[PDB]
Amino acid sequence: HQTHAYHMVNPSPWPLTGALSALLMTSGLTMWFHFNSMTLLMIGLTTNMLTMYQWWRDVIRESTFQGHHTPAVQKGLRYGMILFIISEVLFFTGFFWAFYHSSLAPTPELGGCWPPTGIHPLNPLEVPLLNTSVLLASGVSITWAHHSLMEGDRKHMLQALFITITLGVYFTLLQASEYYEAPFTISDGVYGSTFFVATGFHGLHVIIGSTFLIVCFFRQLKFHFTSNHHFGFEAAAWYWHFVDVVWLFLYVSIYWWGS
Amino acid sequence: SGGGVPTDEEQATGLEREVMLAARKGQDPYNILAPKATSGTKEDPNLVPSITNKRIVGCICEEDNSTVIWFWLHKGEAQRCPSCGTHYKLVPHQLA
Amino acid sequence: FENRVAEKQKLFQEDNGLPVHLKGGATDNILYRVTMTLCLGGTLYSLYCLGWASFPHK
Amino acid sequence: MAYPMQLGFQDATSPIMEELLHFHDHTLMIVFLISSLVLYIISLMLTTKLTHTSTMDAQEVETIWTILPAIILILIALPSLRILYMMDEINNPSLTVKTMGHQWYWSYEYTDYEDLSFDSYMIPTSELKPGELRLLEVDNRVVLPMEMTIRMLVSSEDVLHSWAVPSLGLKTDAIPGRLNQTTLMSSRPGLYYGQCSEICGSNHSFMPIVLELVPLKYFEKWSASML
Amino acid sequence: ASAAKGDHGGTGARTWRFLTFGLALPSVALCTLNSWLHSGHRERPAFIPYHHLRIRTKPFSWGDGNHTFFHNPRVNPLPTGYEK
Amino acid sequence: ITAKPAKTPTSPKEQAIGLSVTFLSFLLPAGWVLYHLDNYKKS
Amino acid sequence: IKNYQTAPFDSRFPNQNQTRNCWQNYLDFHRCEKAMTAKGGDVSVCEWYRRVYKSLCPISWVSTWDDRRAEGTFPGKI
Amino acid sequence: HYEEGPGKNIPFSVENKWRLLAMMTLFFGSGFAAPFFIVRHQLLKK
Amino acid sequence: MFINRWLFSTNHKDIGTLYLLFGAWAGMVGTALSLLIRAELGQPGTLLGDDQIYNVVVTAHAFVMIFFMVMPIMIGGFGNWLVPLMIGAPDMAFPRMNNMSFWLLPPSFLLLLASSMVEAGAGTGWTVYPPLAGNLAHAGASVDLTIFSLHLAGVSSILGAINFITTIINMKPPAMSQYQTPLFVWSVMITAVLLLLSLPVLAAGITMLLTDRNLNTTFFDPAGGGDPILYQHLFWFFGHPEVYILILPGFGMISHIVTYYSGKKEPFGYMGMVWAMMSIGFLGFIVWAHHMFTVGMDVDTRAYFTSATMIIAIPTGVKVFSWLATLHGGNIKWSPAMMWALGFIFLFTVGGLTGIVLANSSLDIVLHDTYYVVAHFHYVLSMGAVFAIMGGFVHWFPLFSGYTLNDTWAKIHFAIMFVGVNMTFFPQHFLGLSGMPRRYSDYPDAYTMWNTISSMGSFISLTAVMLMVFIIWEAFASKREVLTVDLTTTNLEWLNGCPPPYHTFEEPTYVNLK
Ligand SMILES: CCCCCCCCCCCCCCCCCC(=O)OCC(COC(=O)CCCCCCCCCCCCCCCCC)OC(=O)CCCCCCCCCCCCCCCCC
Ligand code: HEA
Ligand code: HEA
Ligand SMILES: CCCCC/C=C\C/C=C\C/C=C\C/C=C\CCCC(=O)O[C@H](COC(=O)CCCCCCCCCCCCCCCCC)COP(=O)(O)OCCN
Ligand SMILES: CCCCC/C=C\C/C=C\C/C=C\C/C=C\CCCC(=O)O[C@H](COC(=O)CCCCCCCCCCCCCCCCC)COP(=O)(O)OCCN
Ligand SMILES: CCCCCC/C=C\CCCCCCCCCC(=O)O[C@H](COC(=O)CCCCCCCCCCCCCCC)COP(=O)(O)OC[C@@H](O)CO
Ligand SMILES: CCCCCC/C=C\CCCCCCCCCC(=O)O[C@H](COC(=O)CCCCCCCCCCCCCCC)COP(=O)(O)OC[C@@H](O)CO
Ligand SMILES: CCCCCC/C=C\CCCCCCCCCC(=O)O[C@H](COC(=O)CCCCCCCCCCCCCCC)COP(=O)(O)OC[C@@H](O)CO
Ligand SMILES: CCCCCCCCCCO[C@@H]1O[C@H](CO)[C@@H](O[C@H]2O[C@H](CO)[C@@H](O)[C@H](O)[C@H]2O)[C@H](O)[C@H]1O
Ligand SMILES: CCCCCCCCCCO[C@@H]1O[C@H](CO)[C@@H](O[C@H]2O[C@H](CO)[C@@H](O)[C@H](O)[C@H]2O)[C@H](O)[C@H]1O
Ligand SMILES: C[C@H](CCC(=O)O)[C@H]1CC[C@H]2[C@@H]3[C@H](O)C[C@@H]4C[C@H](O)CC[C@]4(C)[C@H]3C[C@H](O)[C@]12C
Ligand SMILES: C[C@H](CCC(=O)O)[C@H]1CC[C@H]2[C@@H]3[C@H](O)C[C@@H]4C[C@H](O)CC[C@]4(C)[C@H]3C[C@H](O)[C@]12C
Ligand SMILES: C[C@H](CCC(=O)O)[C@H]1CC[C@H]2[C@@H]3[C@H](O)C[C@@H]4C[C@H](O)CC[C@]4(C)[C@H]3C[C@H](O)[C@]12C
Ligand SMILES: C[C@H](CCC(=O)O)[C@H]1CC[C@H]2[C@@H]3[C@H](O)C[C@@H]4C[C@H](O)CC[C@]4(C)[C@H]3C[C@H](O)[C@]12C
Ligand code: CUA
Ligand SMILES: [Cu+2]
Ligand SMILES: [Mg+2]
Ligand code: NA
Ligand SMILES: [O-]
Ligand SMILES: [O]
Ligand SMILES: [Zn+2]
Repeated sequence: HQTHAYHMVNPSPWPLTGALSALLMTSGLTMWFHFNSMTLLMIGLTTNMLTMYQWWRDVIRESTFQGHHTPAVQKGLRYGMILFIISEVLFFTGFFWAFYHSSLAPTPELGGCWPPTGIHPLNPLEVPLLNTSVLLASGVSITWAHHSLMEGDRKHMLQALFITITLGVYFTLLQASEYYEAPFTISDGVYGSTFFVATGFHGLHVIIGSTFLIVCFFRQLKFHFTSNHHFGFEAAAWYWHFVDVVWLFLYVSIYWWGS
Repeated sequence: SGGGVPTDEEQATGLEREVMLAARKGQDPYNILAPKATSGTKEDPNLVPSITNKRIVGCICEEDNSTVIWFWLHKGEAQRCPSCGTHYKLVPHQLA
Repeated sequence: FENRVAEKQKLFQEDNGLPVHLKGGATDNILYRVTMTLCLGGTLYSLYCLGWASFPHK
Repeated sequence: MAYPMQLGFQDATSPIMEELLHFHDHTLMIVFLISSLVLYIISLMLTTKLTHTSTMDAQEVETIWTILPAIILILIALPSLRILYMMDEINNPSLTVKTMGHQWYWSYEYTDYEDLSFDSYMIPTSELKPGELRLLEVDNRVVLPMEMTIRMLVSSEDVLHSWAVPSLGLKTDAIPGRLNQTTLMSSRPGLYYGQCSEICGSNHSFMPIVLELVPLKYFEKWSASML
Repeated sequence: ASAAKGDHGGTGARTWRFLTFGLALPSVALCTLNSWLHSGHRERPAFIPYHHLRIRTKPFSWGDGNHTFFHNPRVNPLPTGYEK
Repeated sequence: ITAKPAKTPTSPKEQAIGLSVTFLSFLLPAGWVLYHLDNYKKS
Repeated sequence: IKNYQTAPFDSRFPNQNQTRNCWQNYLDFHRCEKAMTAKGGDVSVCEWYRRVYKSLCPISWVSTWDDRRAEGTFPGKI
Repeated sequence: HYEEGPGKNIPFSVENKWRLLAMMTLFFGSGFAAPFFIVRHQLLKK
Repeated sequence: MFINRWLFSTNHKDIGTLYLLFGAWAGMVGTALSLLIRAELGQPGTLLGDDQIYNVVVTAHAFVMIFFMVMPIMIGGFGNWLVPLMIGAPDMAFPRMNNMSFWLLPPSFLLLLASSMVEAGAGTGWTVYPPLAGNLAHAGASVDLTIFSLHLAGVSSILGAINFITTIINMKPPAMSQYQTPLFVWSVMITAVLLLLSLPVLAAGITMLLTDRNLNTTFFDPAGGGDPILYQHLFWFFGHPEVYILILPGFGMISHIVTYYSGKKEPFGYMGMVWAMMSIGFLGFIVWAHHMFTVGMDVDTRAYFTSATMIIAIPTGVKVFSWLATLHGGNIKWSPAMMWALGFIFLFTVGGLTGIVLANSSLDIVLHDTYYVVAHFHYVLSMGAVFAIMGGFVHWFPLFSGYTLNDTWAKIHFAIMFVGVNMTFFPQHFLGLSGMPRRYSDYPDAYTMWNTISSMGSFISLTAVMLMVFIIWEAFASKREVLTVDLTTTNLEWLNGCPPPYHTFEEPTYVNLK
């Protein structure tokens, strides 16, 4: 019998099926980009979701139902999640670097100016400003959600969390809308490239964060979270603030200054 | 304010519950805390709980030493650190 | 909704020597064998596609 | 050029490459000082039966072997940086030539007065005339006046290349959409060989550079003969 | 700064709900007002066939290979100018 | 470090066999490919 | 104001990257040539810019920038 | 429970030294051979 | 059982064992690619064909040796095996995620191998610079397969890094401070921090390269207002930290080996060795443009990057002197491992000193993209990283296996390899000053002699690689079981026997707070 507080995890097939699903998604993109075919990509996407679903299912089984998340285990998960966010900060930094590289030194081929000749930028005081207010508002509502949980208030937690998710979804539809209305494309040179790749990665992150809050919502409905033990929700909240802060830097850098 | 959110007291299970109960009775069966040292003499040895006949002891002989001295402590007479000579005695078991 | 968390604690702490990914019954086993089948199938398929692309076609 | 069993740099053809030779000698002297000192001290530590396996106290000797190295790096940095800023110095050149890298050959443009330009390809090994150097000879050499400051501008029209002439102490990368400047000053006439110094596809090994440095008068008539 | 508001008496759930409904969502409401009140089909920009735009080094691996993924014909010309 | 004697000792003759098989497993395939290089190029 | 051998040192462009030096003098020429035709004047005031741009700019760049002016796709403000 | 001790904490058997020689041969051998076959394959297309 | 044990592992020792097997195999692939390089250059003329198939081989050689041999053995292998045993931890913080780190690598390798099978392969160099790496000069799937291989390996190492940092911070004995962990553990925690901050910038860069090749972005295409130089910044911002990543776990192993075979209880100047590794980690993030001294940057930038690059010698120097001070008054055991460690100390110093020559932007003009640079980095990699790996491997093989190597054979192996790697790389300094470029399938006639000696050196190294496979076989065929280990009071990893049981520290260590 063990006299430490750490979790010895049952042998699991999900690491292997995640690794193999990574192969199927990267093969699949290669088959898509070059041999115009999506089959392999479709299978890899499917095995990826089935893996994410069963892996995180077991984590809930291990924590809520089997009680393996001692305070020691919980300290580890906090560190793991801060470290993952930090790695995502450095990822976005490459896209900010690329943008600042191009915009502070516009080449002759653009007309030696920013924005480039021929580019009609969005107004930052229109939908960009609305997007900004939707996300900042959602940071207030998720904070209310957190304090409600800590004070033991099920109804207000769910209400605040619901508002948070609605605002996340609103931001996504407004951004889809802006993408479609926009008079430049990803192919409109380095302005289009920096714009759609930076904002598009961020948008993907809004969707991942929204999904995570929705998982949190259904878990709260089923009384998984105690007033003291709810790390799944803390992680979702930290991730959401990250998505918020990244939007502010995008708004200031790309929408306001680089227009 | 409504309620509806369970407490740890109500809903904590397995080892989380065990660690939580044991904590309230000022006890540390899962070695979450640093044990406090005695004078470590023959008559006042460091008492080393173990659920078996032997347990690895690490002795930080002087504060701020960067090197821990490692040895197996067995059931029986008090043993000494090979380096500073402080005394350790294996006491029992039970824990869980 | 109702707090059935205690029901699930009982079920997932049963001492039946099943690993956590199989411990919720027949469905766990179905979902597992489907996942593992799509993975092994998709892998054989990707090696075949790789073989096909290693040779030119006129 | 390089000759068989060469150990060190090609003999200098410019003041800069001369100044680099002397700096390398300085640096290498120190490299020998340090590598030999470490080898001696190793054999020192391994050649005695005498032991002392108890704790040793660190903060006295830790001082020596932080501070000495620092002074040595200043002794290298000073000359290094003098030379660096001297290679960028305000030039006042008499001629501006452009080289444009391509897969796999160099083109050269002298466009101060006339639109003179030409392609420069490696002589194949099968077409070499006795005494001509495998992989080094071009069909159309880069003729330039000796003892004159020249502005060389380097770009490419496809992938990266790099325009190098070791003898004159020159390497400037050829990047499409960019104009990189270096300055060229031969102290002597002759032929001076370089090779493409950036991986650029199938024939990266087979697109070399030959300078022909001659007096201004001969340069003038060559230019005219070449339109 | 300290914003300009007032509170800091206690940062508990009531205070954060007060900010959600009293400030956060009202801001969303104003910015939604200002937005759907400044946009109504923006006069489509003239097509000059600039070479640093409508880049096509390789066909897209969807459609006819010449259309971006959120192609809007009202505002996005192909390299050969606008369609219908 | 101290050890028991070999439980299944490896005689000189047995090492000679094992070293030979080890070397030939590296050299024979490489050698085949390298030996036939020109038959490939003439294509 | 001549005896031109080649484009002199320009303190605006003191570093190894000379791309902008080629570009500025090419705009500077075609801007001057435009203003001296639009105000009926002497086009050869613009002559220095032409000498410096012809000296520094690759032929292929000048070719391309010229065809684009003709075509009305030139991105620089003239 | 999994088996403990020398020759037991490895995914390959060391029970018979000649069967082991045969495995190690295919293993290290397949790895060293691969680049030579890749180079042969590139020469036989182009 | 096999499947549960070996495909579904949550055990740090078994995952460690998977990493060592993968690394060893990859190492065979890399050795063969390195003989093809030297076969081509062993006499004047053409062996294979154009620089394209040559540079496919040269590119694969670097990717295999760096991502599939050195990083899996040192971080995945030694790191998973030893870090828990040295801090008295029952396993890693995230043992299931730890398994995925391992299983991402064979797919990663399959994609890189696939890249050399399809089309003309990726003859880009391991830097994969556009435009040569772009969709004209490298049309088709080879470069895309290479980008995707690098993605899977970057994810593997990022997940591994989060695991190691969390384990070393969160899972020590409660009384144990960070300043009471052994130097190997320090070395892995700092490597993990560099991986976490460096690899995501690579991922961004090669993603932007993927979109330029397939979604008509122009990040790096001047046609669209892009800049090939931007790719170089992003790549080297990762690329220089990557070489410190490759050597830090080796610095750690060397500290342990030199301490052990001197019969010292601890290395000289422990806190100075921690200070030096943190200083090397930090300085290695602010020097990247010393890889870009010929691209046309401002002289004042070139002066900064020269000066900043040189300061790294100071902390590195503290480590070298501390190793020699640990030897001082030692009861020296002339073990195979000790020979590896001394070879490291001298040969890494030479490679570091040629690194300092290259730090000079003025001199780097003439030495850039020549064999001088190749000689520098093979001194620190073939005779630094690889020497630390061999030293660690023969030291700790009995811990992993329960069996001993034949020491006489191990010494014969070191002697052969020492001659081979020095005969291969020493002459390359001459080739470089004399101006022989990198990435050339063939060279002017004057360069013949040094290329012939170098190529001959590489065949001696092959004989050593072959002898090692035999040496490992002999140990498992003979079955000399370990009885007794010296100096276990200061080497916790040995204290559970050889090999340690599946579960170690089910009952944690006892350590008093005093
Ligand atoms: C030690 C290494 C590993 C041991 C294993 C064996 C292999 C290792 C070799 C190891 C034997 C070392 C021999 C020293 C090379 C002498 C060349 C020289 O004077 O170099 C001068 C220059 C420039 O040359 C010139 O511009 C003027 C040269 C004049 C030439 C005219 C006549 C030509 C004479 C014929 C020479 C034939 C070539 C023979 C050259 C040999 C070919 C293989 O070349 C260079 O920069 C090359 C320098 C490369 C930088 C590497 C750092 C080396 C330091 C560490 C070594 C340990 C030393 C510690 C203190 C000393 C104790 C060792
Ligand atoms: C483990 C791998 C490794 C390590 C540890 C290093 C260490 C160093 N490297 Fe190296 N390097 C590479 C791997 C490595 N490098 C690789 C792979 C490339 C090629 C990239 C490519 O493919 O293009 C490269 C390229 C490279 C370049 C680019 C050259 C060019 O492309 O033109 C430069 C320039 O500064 C450089 C410098 C240094 C410096 C200053 C150190 C320092 O860290 C060395 C410090 C050590 C010492 C100095 C010795 C110990 C110190 C003392 C004994 C103290 C006393 C000494 C003095 C006072 C001087 N390296
Ligand atoms: C760690 C990295 C690493 C290692 C070890 C090596 C090892 C070798 N390398 Fe390589 N090399 C590179 C990384 C490495 N190299 C890189 C990054 C480049 C630049 C690529 C580019 O320009 O794009 C390069 C370039 C390069 C060139 C220049 C190519 C050119 O410019 O055309 C040459 C030419 O000789 C060369 C040769 C060799 C040789 C003969 C060895 C021999 O020493 C090999 C001997 C074999 C070993 C050292 C392996 C032994 C160890 C094992 C098999 C592990 C076993 C482990 C266990 C059992 C646990 N290398
Ligand atoms: C271009 C311009 C350039 C200018 C550049 C100049 C400066 C940059 C700006 C800022 C940085 C300046 C200095 C930073 C240095 C140190 C600050 C030290 C503060 C500190 O450390 O204080 C601690 C933290 O303070 C805390 O968070 C704060 C606690 C606040 C309590 C009192 C606040 C009362 C103010 C009014 C309340 C407003 C209501 C807010 C709610 C509505 C929202 C609008 C004290 O914590 P404690 O005792 O545990 O409290 C517990 C009680 N609950
Ligand atoms: C609400 C916003 C969020 C949208 C999400 C839903 C569906 C879109 C699909 C994929 C988006 C996901 C990832 C982001 C990647 C690339 C940037 C794409 C951003 C985007 O969506 O931008 C669009 C371009 O999409 C295009 O063409 C490209 C279409 C997509 C092609 C698939 C790209 C896949 C390759 C990405 C590489 C993955 C590697 C990641 C590394 C992992 C970590 C190591 C813009 O539309 P447009 O018509 O050009 O201009 C508008 C004209 N009015
Ligand atoms: C981060 C917090 C600390 C503060 C950081 C401050 C340091 C650097 C950032 C600010 C520097 C901008 C200064 C701009 C002034 C000059 C404008 C300019 O133009 O610089 C340009 C480069 O800027 C560029 O992209 C710059 C792109 C940025 C590259 C640096 C990458 C660092 C990333 C790591 C940070 C991680 C921390 C995360 C923070 C939340 C290009 O150079 P030029 O030489 O002009 O090219 C033309 C030549 O022909 C002229 O000779
Ligand atoms: C076309 C669209 C494609 C999109 C594909 C991706 C889609 C969706 C991904 C959504 C993310 C969902 C993650 C949910 C994880 C649920 C498991 C969980 O949350 O587990 C919790 C622990 O957290 C833990 O392990 C921590 C779990 C951390 C997970 C966070 C990671 C987010 C990962 C995103 C990665 C992508 C990044 C972008 C790269 C391109 C359990 O502990 P507690 O909550 O304290 O409970 C215990 C109490 O009951 C006790 O009484
Ligand atoms: C097409 C382009 C290629 C794409 C390649 C994609 C690669 C792989 C896809 C398959 C991965 C999805 C499957 C889910 C992974 C779950 C990770 C996780 O959730 O791991 C958790 C810990 O990490 C933590 O907290 C925090 C860490 C959360 C990590 C997020 C996991 C997703 C991996 C994405 C990494 C992206 C990196 C971003 C920078 C590029 C749990 O630890 P375990 O060891 O499980 O158990 C511990 C037990 O005590 C719990 O009861
Ligand atoms: C790190 C995570 C990476 C995730 C990568 C996600 C994979 C990319 C998703 C691609 O999604 C598909 O894109 C196709 C684009 O090919 C769409 O159909 C396309 O196919 C038809 C013909 O090919 C056209 O007529 C349609 O207009 C066109 O939208 C298709 O509906 C859509 O599902
Ligand atoms: C860098 C790694 C390379 C290391 C050097 C390898 C040394 C060569 C040892 C093994 O090579 C064998 O040599 C034979 C040549 O002697 C080849 O047979 C070939 O040559 C014979 C005629 O000379 C014929 O009898 C055979 O049938 C014909 O296939 C055979 O295929 C090859 O395996
Ligand atoms: C069902 C549950 C009551 C507590 C319980 O389940 O026992 C209540 C409390 C909070 C409710 C939700 C929140 O009030 C947020 C939403 C409020 C809107 O009126 C729409 C429904 C809405 C999405 C609600 C759905 C559902 O009625 C919830 C989830
Ligand atoms: C446990 C083992 C996994 C084997 C592995 O990981 O290599 C099992 C799990 C599910 C099994 C698969 C499915 O249950 C059923 C499939 C149909 C046939 O029974 C054989 C192939 C088939 C595709 C199976 C192969 C293999 O027996 C699998 C993959
Ligand atoms: C004070 C600190 C740690 C002390 C401890 O708590 O053990 C020590 C560890 C290593 C020391 C440093 C290293 O010994 C290297 C340098 C040595 C010089 O003699 C002084 C500065 C120098 C930079 C030292 C300053 C300071 O004494 C450090 C940083
Ligand atoms: C290399 C990088 C630009 C990257 C890019 O062009 O995209 C630039 C951006 C900021 C620059 C630095 C800052 O301008 C501050 C310093 C200015 C000094 O004149 C040179 C060193 C100095 C430390 C610079 C070095 C280098 O040129 C940096 C780091
Ligand atoms: Cu041009 Cu190499
Ligand atoms: Cu570097
Ligand atoms: Mg280069
Ligand atoms: Na050759
Ligand atoms: O480097
Ligand atoms: O380096
Ligand atoms: Zn003691």
